[PDB]
Amino acid sequence: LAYLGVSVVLFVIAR
Amino acid sequence: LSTRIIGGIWWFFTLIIISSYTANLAAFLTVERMES
Repeated sequence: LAYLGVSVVLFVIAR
Repeated sequence: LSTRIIGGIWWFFTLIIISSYTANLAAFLTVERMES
């Protein structure tokens, strides 16, 4: 959960 | 990205490897120093 949190931040951040 | 997850998997995997044999060698030396 903590590792993929940065991934979904970057998905919502990049887009 | 799709390359960030592959890097995290491989770094995690070699981390698991080095954590495993660090704990194994350390507890090996622990049970070794038990001496009477």
